[PDB]
Parts: sequence; C-alpha cells; structure tokens
Amino acid sequence: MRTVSVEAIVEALVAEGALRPEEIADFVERITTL
Amino acid sequence: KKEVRKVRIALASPEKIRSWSYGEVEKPETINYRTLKPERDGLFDERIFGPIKDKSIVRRYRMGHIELATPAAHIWFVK
Amino acid sequence: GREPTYIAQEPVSLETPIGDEKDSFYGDFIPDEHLPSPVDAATQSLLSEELEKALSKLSEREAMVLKLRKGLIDGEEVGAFFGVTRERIRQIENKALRKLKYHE
Amino acid sequence: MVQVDGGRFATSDLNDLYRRLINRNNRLKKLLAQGAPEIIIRNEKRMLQEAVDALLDNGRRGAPVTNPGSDRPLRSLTDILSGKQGRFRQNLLGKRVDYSGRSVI
Amino acid sequence: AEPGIDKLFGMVDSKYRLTVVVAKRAQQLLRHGFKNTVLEPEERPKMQTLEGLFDDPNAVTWAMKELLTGRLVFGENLVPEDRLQKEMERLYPVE
Amino acid sequence: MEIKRFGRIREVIPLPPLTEIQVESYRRALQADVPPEKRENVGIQAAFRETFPIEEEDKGKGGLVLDFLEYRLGEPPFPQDECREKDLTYQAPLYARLQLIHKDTGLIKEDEVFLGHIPLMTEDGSFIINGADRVIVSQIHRSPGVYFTPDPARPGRYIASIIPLPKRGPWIDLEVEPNGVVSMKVNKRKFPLVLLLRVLGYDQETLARELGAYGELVQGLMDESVFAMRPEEALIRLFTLLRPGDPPKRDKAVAYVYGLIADPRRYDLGEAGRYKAEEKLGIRLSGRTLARFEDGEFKDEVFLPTLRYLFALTAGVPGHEVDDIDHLGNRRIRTVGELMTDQFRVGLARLARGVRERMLMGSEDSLTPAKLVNSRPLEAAIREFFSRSQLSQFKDETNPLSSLRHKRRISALGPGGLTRERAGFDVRDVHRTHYGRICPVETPEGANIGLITSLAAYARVDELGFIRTPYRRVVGGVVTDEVVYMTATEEDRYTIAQANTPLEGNRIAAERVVARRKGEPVIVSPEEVEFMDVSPKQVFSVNTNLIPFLEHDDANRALMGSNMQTQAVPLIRAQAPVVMTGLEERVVRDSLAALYAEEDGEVAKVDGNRIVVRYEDGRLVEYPLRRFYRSNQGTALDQRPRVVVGQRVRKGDLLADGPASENGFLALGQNVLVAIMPFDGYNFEDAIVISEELLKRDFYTSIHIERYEIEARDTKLGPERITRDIPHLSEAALRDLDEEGVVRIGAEVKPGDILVGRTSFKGESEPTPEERLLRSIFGEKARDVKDTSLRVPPGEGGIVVRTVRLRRGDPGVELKPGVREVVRVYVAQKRKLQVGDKLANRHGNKGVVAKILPVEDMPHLPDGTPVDVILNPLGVPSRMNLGQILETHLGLAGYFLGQRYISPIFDGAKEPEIKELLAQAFEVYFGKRKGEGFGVDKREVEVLRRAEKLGLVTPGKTPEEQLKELFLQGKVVLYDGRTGEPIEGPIVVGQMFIMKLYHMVEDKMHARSTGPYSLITQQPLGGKAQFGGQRFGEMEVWALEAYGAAHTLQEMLTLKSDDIEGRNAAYEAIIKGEDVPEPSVPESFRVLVKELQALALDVQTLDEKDNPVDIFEG
Repeated sequence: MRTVSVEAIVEALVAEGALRPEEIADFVERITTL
Repeated sequence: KKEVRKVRIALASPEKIRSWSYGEVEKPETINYRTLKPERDGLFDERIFGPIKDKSIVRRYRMGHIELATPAAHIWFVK
Repeated sequence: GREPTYIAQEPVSLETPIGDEKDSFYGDFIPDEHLPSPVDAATQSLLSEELEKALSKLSEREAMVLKLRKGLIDGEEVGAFFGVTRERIRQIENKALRKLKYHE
Repeated sequence: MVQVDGGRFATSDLNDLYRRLINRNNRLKKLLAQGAPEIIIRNEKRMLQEAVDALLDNGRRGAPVTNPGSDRPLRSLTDILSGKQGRFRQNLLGKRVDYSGRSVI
Repeated sequence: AEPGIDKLFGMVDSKYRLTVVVAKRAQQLLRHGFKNTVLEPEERPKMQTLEGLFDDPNAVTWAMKELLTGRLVFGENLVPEDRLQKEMERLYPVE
Repeated sequence: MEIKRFGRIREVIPLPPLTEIQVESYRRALQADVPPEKRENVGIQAAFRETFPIEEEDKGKGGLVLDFLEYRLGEPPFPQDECREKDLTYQAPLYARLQLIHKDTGLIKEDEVFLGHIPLMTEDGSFIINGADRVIVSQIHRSPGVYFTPDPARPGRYIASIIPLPKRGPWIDLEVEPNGVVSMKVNKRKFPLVLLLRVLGYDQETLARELGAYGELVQGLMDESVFAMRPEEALIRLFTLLRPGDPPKRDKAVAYVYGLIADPRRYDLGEAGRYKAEEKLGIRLSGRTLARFEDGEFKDEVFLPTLRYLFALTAGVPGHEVDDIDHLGNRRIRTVGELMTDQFRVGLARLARGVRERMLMGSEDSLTPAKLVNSRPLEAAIREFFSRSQLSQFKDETNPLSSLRHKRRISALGPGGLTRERAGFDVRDVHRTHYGRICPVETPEGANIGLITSLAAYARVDELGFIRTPYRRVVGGVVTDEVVYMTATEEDRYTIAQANTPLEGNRIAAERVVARRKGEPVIVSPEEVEFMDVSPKQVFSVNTNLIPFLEHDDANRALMGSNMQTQAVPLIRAQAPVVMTGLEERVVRDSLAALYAEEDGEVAKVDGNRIVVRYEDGRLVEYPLRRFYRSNQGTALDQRPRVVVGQRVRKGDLLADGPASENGFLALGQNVLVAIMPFDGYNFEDAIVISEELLKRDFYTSIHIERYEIEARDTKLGPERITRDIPHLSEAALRDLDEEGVVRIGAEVKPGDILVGRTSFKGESEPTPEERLLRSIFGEKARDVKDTSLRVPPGEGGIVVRTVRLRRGDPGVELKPGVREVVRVYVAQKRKLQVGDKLANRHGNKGVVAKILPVEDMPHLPDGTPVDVILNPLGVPSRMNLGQILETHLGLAGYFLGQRYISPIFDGAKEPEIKELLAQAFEVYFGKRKGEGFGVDKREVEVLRRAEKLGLVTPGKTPEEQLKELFLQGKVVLYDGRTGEPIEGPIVVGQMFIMKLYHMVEDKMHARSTGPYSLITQQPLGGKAQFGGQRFGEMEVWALEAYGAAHTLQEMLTLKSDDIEGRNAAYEAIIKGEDVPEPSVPESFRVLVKELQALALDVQTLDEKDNPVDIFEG
C-alpha cells in the first residue's frame, strides 16, 4: 500500500498561506477524532 | 514519433470499454487493515492495474472495467 | 461526565474544503514519504523461510502451539492448552522457545 | 487510498462509489442464481442504476453521502472534469512552480 | 541590450524564427560536444575569474555570436531530418 | 527634554476611558458583581426571564412549572496566564437557581446546575479562548423601529416599515398601492390593513372621524366596510390568509405571538424599542409589543399611529417626517455584551427545546436536576460564538495602540448576515452623522473600505446601541462648562457651533460665527448658537488623532498614517515623537501596557522582574513585571522598571514602561535626523536611504519571538517518545540537546537543527502473525524506531530562550485524545533594520529601505554631523501631506533647543511660532560657531550666491543674516559627504518621527529549487528544508502567451511541478549538463484521456491525416 505522515503535511499547509495556524489547527483537531 | 494534430471525442462501444481495460474488478475489496496490501481481486489490484511497487506511472495509466449484469444508462444522456 | 482511562475508526474523504470553506481539497496538502516501499518483499521472503527452518527442527508438538496461537487466529493461554494444565503449557511454551533460542 | 496518522486513512470518494456498484452488481448476480422473484430483482436493478448514476454524476438526483457525519456529496467522475479546479480548468488556471521565489523589491 | 540584436532581427523573416535558430543551434552546440562551432580560432566569447569561456559556459550566447556571421545556414527544410542527426554524430566525436 | 505645547483650546472634559465599549458593555451584560436581588435585568438575567416561564400544559399529562430564582458565577477555574500556557478558556461557571412546580402538592427546588461555562473579560478588554487572546468587534445594523421609506418603484408617495430584530420578529410593509387600497405586506402576503384594525376592536365609525379627518385618503381605509362590521369574526377572517390547513376555531393562536410573547420584543420594559417609535410617532409605546393577555381581545399600541403617521407624511407638515436609513440615530451599534446575550438566548432556547421533550419521557416527580438540564445546547452555543464567529478574531496586539484600535472597531459584516461583500456604493460613504461619532479616516484600504471603521475619540454608546458625541451648551452667547452627549437624531434639532470659535472666558467674540445645523455648513450669529463642540479631537479616531499636523494632510494619505501606527513594531531603543499631539500619555494609560503607582508612597524594591512600593495607607505591594512575553504576531512585549529604591512617587506616576512606551509616552518609532532630498537614484519612487549609524546605535532593532511545538502522540505502531537518542544522527547534530532531547536554553539554532527529539515506531503496523513471536524470541522491545523530531524550518530561528513541558500525569492540562505530552520552545531574534524592511511616518509615507550608506559618504551639516534618513521630495506633491514638512521644521528647531513639542490636532503650531523657534535655534546652531573661531565657509557663500539667485535669501545682507533667513525657511547648507562639495542649493533637514513596520524581510524572502510534491495534484509544496513554489496564475499564462514563450510556458506547466516523468528527466538532465527535454507526452494530456476514459467516452488522438496515434509510449 502507501504511507503518509500528517505532521509534515500540516506544516506545509501552514506555510502555504491558506489560513492562520488557528484554522489549520482546528482542522487538524477535527482530523484527530470526534 | 508521429505528431498529434487532432483529438476526437466519440461514444465508446462496450466492446471498446473492454479493450482499454486490463481485467475486471471482481470484488468490492479495497485493502485490509491487517496487511496494507491489495485484497483478493479488488479496486487496487496489481495484476489488473500495475505494481504499487517501483514506477507509479503505469498504475495511473492502466484502466480496469466492471461487467454489469443488467445494462444501466449513462445519466449524461438521460438528464 | 468523565472520559476515562483503560483498530477502529472511520474514513474522512479525500476532497473536503479546508480553511475558510474555500476551494482547497484535502489531498492537495499531502506530499509523500517515499516511492519504492522496500524492506517489504525481500524481508518477508527471508522472514518466512527462516521461520519454518527452526520451527521444524524442534518437536512439532512444541513449536506449533505458539506458531498458530500467536499467529493463526487469536492471541490466549487460559485455553492455549489442547488438554494440559494452564501451568504446564506456560512451562513447555517458555522452555520450548529457550531451547529454540539457543541450543546447548 | 492512503494510510495517514499510523492507523488512519484517507479515501477518494470515487472508491466508495466504485465499491457500491461492485456491491450492487454482485448481489444482482447472486439473486439471479438463487431464484428471481421479480419485484426483488427489480429493486436490485433500480439500486444498480442508482449507483451507476452515483459514481458518474452526483447531485443530479439527490446526492449520496459517506456516513451520517460528513453529509456532503461524494466527488463523482463528473465533479473531477469541471468546477473549482477539475481537469479542464486547472491547467488553464495555473499551477505551482518549482524553480521560483519571492522577496521584497 | 544584447550584442547586435538589431542585426539578428533583420536576418529573419520572423522575430520568433531567430529564437528557434538560436535555441536549436545552442542545443547541438552542447549535445554533439562543444566543438560543433564555426567560430573558435581567436576572439570568441570570454569570461572572468580567469578567461574561460572558450570551452563551455553559455551555449545560447555562442549561437548568437555564430549566427552574427554568415557562417551558419538556417531554413525551413534544409536537409532530411534523420540523416541530419546521423551525419552530425558520425562527423564529430565527444558523443 | 522640555515639552512646549501649542495653541490653547480649553478642552473642558477628558477622553472617556477608551476601552469602555468592551468593559462596560460586558459588565452590563453580566450583572455578576451585584446580587440577583438587584432590580435591573437587561442582558443575561433578561435572557432567562424571556424563555423561562416554561409551560407545557395539557397534551396527556402536565404541570411543568420550572422557573427562575438566581444565577451566579463567582470563581474562574484557572488564572489568566495559566489559561494561556495551558490552552484553556478564561471562564466562570454559570449555574442558576431552579424550582419546578407540579399540578399537585410540592415543588422540588434544586439549587445549582452548572449549565455551561461562560468566558470572562480581562481588565484591558480582551478574551482568552483557546489559550489565545481574542477580541470581540462591534456591529452596526438598522435599529428596530418604525421607518418610512420613499416608494422605490413608484415615484411620489411613501411606504412604512416596522422592523423587529432579533430576526425572530416579522418584517411588515405598508405600501399604499395605487387605487387607494391600503395594502400591507407581511411575509409576501398583502391585503387591506383594515382587516387587522378590526381584530383590534377598532370599529369603522371611529376609524375615520378621530384618525383620518385631516386627510380625505381615509376613504381608502373604509372601502371594505362589508368585512369590517364584525369584530372577532374578522380574526377568523384573517386566519384564512395563512394556509397550511389550520383549524379556524383556534382564536388567539397566531395573534398570541404578534400580540405579546416572543416575536417583536426589544430587550426590556422601558426604552429598549419604545424610543424608536415614541420619538418617530405617537406618544408612548407600552410593554415591549402589541399585547393583551388579561382580556383575550387585542389592543394595539402601534398600528394606529403607524398609519396615522403615514397620513401625516403623505399630506402636509407636522414636521416633514421622513426617515433616512444611514442616519446614526436610525442605525444601531451592537456591543460585545449584547452579542453574547443574543447568542446566549439562542443557546438558552435550545435547552428549552430539550426540557420540553424531557417533560414527556419524564417520570412523575423525580425530575429536579439534569433530567431537565444539560450544558450541551448552551455550552456549545456560547463556545461557537467566541471561537468561530465572524466578529471574534485574534487580538491585533502588535503594540499597545494596535490592540486598543482593535477593541474599538466597528464592523458592518455581521455574522447574522447584515451586509455582504457585493454591495458597496452608499453603504461605505461617510454620512453627516459620523461627525463626532465615527472616524472619516480610520477605514482600511482595499475591499473593506467604509465597512470596518473605528469610532471617534469622544464618542461613546449610551444605554441603547446608539453612538452619542458630546457637545457643550451655550446660553444665548455664553458658553457653559456643562456637556451633553447627544443622540445622532437629537443632534439635528439644534444649532451647533464649531470648536475653533473665539472666546473671552465664556463669550463668543466674532459676530460672524461658524456653526452646523443638521448637516449643512452654516454661518451664523452669536445669539443663534445653541451648542458648541468640545474639541476638534472628537471628530476622528484615536489613531487619526496621533497625527500632529493632520490639518495639513490630505485625508487619503491620512488614513495611511492612521492604519500604519497599528503596524508599528516595538523597538528595543524606543522613542516618543519629537512633536506630539498630547494623547500619547493617555494611550499608554488606557491600554494597560504600563504600570502606575496606586497611591502616593515610596519605592522599596526594583528588580528587572518585579517592583515593590510602600504606600501611605501602610500597604506594601509587589507588582511583578511581564518579563519577555511574545505577542500574537511575534513582537516582544516586555515591561521595564523606571524607578529606583527609595524614590518617592505620586498617585498615577509611572513605575514601568510598557512594550512601546518611552517614560509614559507612546513610543511607536524613533526620532531620526532626516534630510529630504533626492539621491543617486537610491530613494526612487518611495524608497528610503539609511545611515549605517542607526545599526551601530542599534535604534531600529526590535526583538521577535517565535513559538515551536511538537506532540508525542500515541499510535497504532506504539507510543512516540520525546527522547535524545535519535537513530541516524551525527554526534555533532546533538551537541545542543539536553539528555531528554530538548534543545538547551541559550543555544543558537540554525534552520535544520533539532529543537526537541522525537522517535516513533516504524509505520505499517504491528505484524502479529510473525513479529509477535519475534518479540518473545528476541530481547523484547528490540523493534525498530525512526526519526520524527522537530527542526527549525526554512526561514530561521534564533537562540532558545524558554521551554515548556506538559507531561503525562497531567497536572492541570487538557491534552487531546492520544496526545501523551507536548513540548514548546521559544526562540528569539534581535532584528535590526535591514535593506528591504518597511518604514513610514505618521503622515502616510510608505517606504522600504533601499540602501544603507556608510556614515562617511552621505550629506552632513557644517559641523560634521551627518543626517540619518534621506527622503525623496518627489513623494510630497502628489500625496497632499505637508504635515510631515512641518514636523521636520519644528523638529529642526527642537533639535538645537533640546525640547519636544505638542501641537494639538487642529489647535496646532502656526507658522510664525515655528519661525521664531527656528530663529531661537539658529543662535545655537551658528551663534556658537562664530565663537569657536569659525566664520562662514567658502562653500556656504557659494550656496548663498545661488540662493539669492533662486530667491530664498534677500541680497545685500551678510551671510549670517542670510543663513538665518535660510534657516527660518527650514533649509540649511548641506554638503555631500562623498565629495565635500556643497549641495548647490539649500536643503531642509530636521527631526521626523519614523517607525518600523511589521513587514520585515524574514517572513518575506523565499527561494525554491526542488522539494516535496502533493499527492492528488503533483504541484509542489514546502516542508523539511524546502519552500513552496510561487503560484504561476492564469494571468501569468496570458503574459507568456503574449510573448512567444511557448517552451517557457510549457515548462511552467510541465517540468516545474506537474509532470512527474518530465521533471525527473528535467533535473536528472541538469545534473548531467544536458538541455532539458520537453515531453514525451505531457502529464495533463494522458491524464485527461484516461480520466475522460473513466466515463464511457472514446477519446482518440489523430495524426495530420486522420490516423490513430498511441499517446501512451508503448
């Protein structure tokens, strides 16, 4: 199959200038679980 | 070696649709959690599509086909 | 009211508008770890064959009790026993591995 | 299909739409072999057309959802060839670029 | 600007044809070695930190020198494409 | 530094506490410090009483009477810094008193139920939410009243409008259609209003005589006298107009709601909605709607005067009443308390929706607690607001002024859907009513013009959401020391005179007076004058009121000065302006940046950590300093003690400076010696040239602290571990990590070093069948573990200054599910000025440093003093902002006089005053050089030669008298530092206040060769030690198309990031030394085939003659 790691993808999202580390943080936090 | 001056879109006969494909997707089996590896004849088969192992390009270019038991309509031509 | 102490989760789709409900799809921010995925096939090929080697060089009543308990379906040792005491299975289990680990 | 935080996956919606159709088609097969009471075979064929219309183009008949949490249409083969990024538009629209930079001037 | 561009624009019916000539000359002037050149006896492009452009800094600039003299020929269907490549490799080594 | 202040207008009353719009509103909303006995109820306690009579009567078994007694908060869980270290909200627990009655004996009262936490406001006016400080903006909307609109479609008559809000009210319209039917539009229904008046008891014989006598139009009312001969029979008649299939016999049913209980109410009995129809029509309004409960038949307090005032307007003059929308007496400001209460009540009726369904499934008497009460609906409704509302947003706390401006914003784009991004034209314009109430300057550039605008300095919000500016009364012609804050509509009733009006103690002086009636500029006499302004400061915002010679600045570049002071970054060597306005000690007061003595007394201890003082009353207080706290956007906000042990102090005296405070004054930048002249193309368009003396003196240096964070999450693979032995690391790469793996404090970290070491088990799972045996075979825990540490990203870090471990055995921390510990490291940088950074004055002069000259080769005075900054005069004439020129002249005199100046905003320094200070200056700039033994320079006379030829000195005088003439004009002889030859004409120099903006060049520069690539889209992105690419957009494709850059464009789209085979061949061939080949085939082309091919479309590719071409490379 195929692997991946979210910590590096999140830092890339934070660098990309989409939203602030607040919104991306809420995103990763909903990503974690419910 | 030869140049590509023209592109044409047509309707594809199911006899064609079977030609482009390499084998049929048999089972609704993606991959199991125990081994991250393609299940019995599933959507991510290697015989059908190509090796996930090293490139990943032959795999994004080889198609499979599903064999319908009763025909169904291409909703584009309906709606 | 508490959420206490002491292989199951639900997939999130690949395309979901992140951020301020914008145009991004979530696959767009995933870079990769590696392509070839080595030590898989060349390892299990050694891994499996060098197992059966020592696995058969001691008594089959010894080695197979755990080959298939820890390896075939489940686990346990409250019922590991095909019919001996819960104490001799732990006895022969451990003693099996030990002569299996290193032979004097 | 990928394996994300050690034990978590991410899925293209097409894959669940393709599984749904393999489901419906296989049950139709087994329902013909095991006797074909018509109104049952007809329900299954209805389900089969509905799942072909699903992976080809959602939102044309009410959209199929993933679970009772992300009630948001699965991305069909039609969605990928139009819309915000799609396939046609995104190439015209412009991509990121390796050998590039910013600074103040 | 760049040395004698006005003279190069005049050489060609099409502004853009100059570009392709320069580019395609630069490509061969790299591919089949660098000895493909027509001008390498005396005063041909140079650099600093030594004087060292007589082997291989900027191939495209070279092509613009070379084309700035009547030594090179350019045109629509000069020679069959395939014996063009066979005869170039065959005549010059460096591979 | 002595301070001389200019102009005297006796500004009779000080500025209101500038944070009150947040503090005092949220105080009103939470009557927390006062007992529940206290009478006033508006806000939180009213939000209870509105919903709280909870009546489920009889649908099978009833008797639910759960009603309100008390509520209390008392105790916040954790201190505030605590709430910031641990990502906690700064809350209080809300738990109210309850008693539920039965249809039978008894009433089971349970005291407390902590139905939700409610966040609290700090004393500076901000909220802590997820551990981050956060600010609630205000809002504007049409105040809920009775309005009369000119008929948009039909030219000639008017339409009424009764508008309730919260939207829980029904909008209604009274368009008098053609033909005379008094139509009435509710919820797109429409019908003769008479149908409703007769539901109210109004018989048709009284409707005409006593209401519609003066207008003959009342004959449009009584037309359907056939339906309005029957009172309660017209109620069932009106019930017909709604059609879901209702039972026509239910009598008060629909008219219960637009009668009393829940639909058009305004907050409370009194003035909540009553003022907005009492003033516009009728006389009074009543209870907060059109109600009867006690008799069953309905009274209206509204419809009669509403239509009666649609007569009084459609005919003749009572006044000429019409209503303007954008008037600030007919638009309303929504503070923080209201906003939370609005959302608190919607969160309270989500609970009421639950207590109903728990009345059905209830058992008989066992109900009292949580069988009716859970926090879920209220807790989630308050949490949604503060955390993801559109009007909550990170505290803009770049500097003290930055956060103060932010708490005092006013937005039009309400989360309820008030105004959207599409409409602009009349919404954004400044209206006459903004005078004294809303700044005409503060709005930002770009899309949000006019939408987000800050409120005036003296403006404040009264008991209802109206902005109310002060004026002071003048008795005939005698001005009083008595001030009246006036509504926007109430303003229009009077003659208001302008603040620059001459006085003699209390009298007007000039018979010819400037004064405003409602909006118009009116010239008037002393007798007619009814009010007068308090100060010219009440016209603009707090920032706009820090620009010293605004009077000389174009409004357009004035908002650029105002908005930039927000972006001022705190400088270590910070400095107050050489020429101030006066508010610069009042800004560092009201923003709690600094620390002032509480009473008279003496100082006992002064650390850099804490100050200790001994007051008169006997107290000995310890004030601990904020040592090096990071801000929300990176700037360093620390306090510095400015007193000594044994020093007496007075009440209000300063003990410690805030982050951007110089000895009690707002210090946003520094006072540089500027020469305004071109230079060798180095100060082109708006560029700036800098003397290296600044970096030596370390003036333009500012500390900045970043924050890096990792989790030791817990995984399928096995738990991750914050440890030092990482596997494949050189010993040199670990030299700075402590034994636990954390970088040690005080070590310089370069991009790529380790901050905290983390090791995680090898992915793809625990393989039970085979490995589980190996775990017992081979020394258990001898598995494999990889490197997943934390490293300084591309960009940079500094030296490590602080760490934070939040470990398991969690001692007061809310670690997320699967989070084992978290570790933080703070890194800091002394960031000096560097070429590329951004600078600006108060007058709106944007500029990036373009060149740092050595001191040797740049303009200097006769004495060897060089200038510090070189501004290009070509930035002055287009941008009409001569105020910076006066700051320079006045700053030139203050530099040789050793003093600073306060020029009040419109009571400023006049030219003669400036001149005579310069004359005072030159006897020091040059009076001394005579005595030291040096006359005029042969170069000074060569310039005075051309000077009089240019008409700047009058010829025939002595060089000295000419140089003084030339000095008074701000200009001096300046010699180019690199030739020693004089500048051939005189040049004006002086002290200008210039500051360093948040746009430095560390956030800014990026350079990408190669690196990561995304998965579904293969275009690239940044990561381990690589940046992302820049986006090559569609317009940039039109660019290359407009050249012949066919290959360049295809590269941008193929080899750069998108085509895998192509870019691999492209870089491998670069390392070769080859040329990059284009395709091959392109990735986009093969994908679009197969991706079309996924649908049953046969897409072939064809040759020149129609022939098949296989595009998949065998």
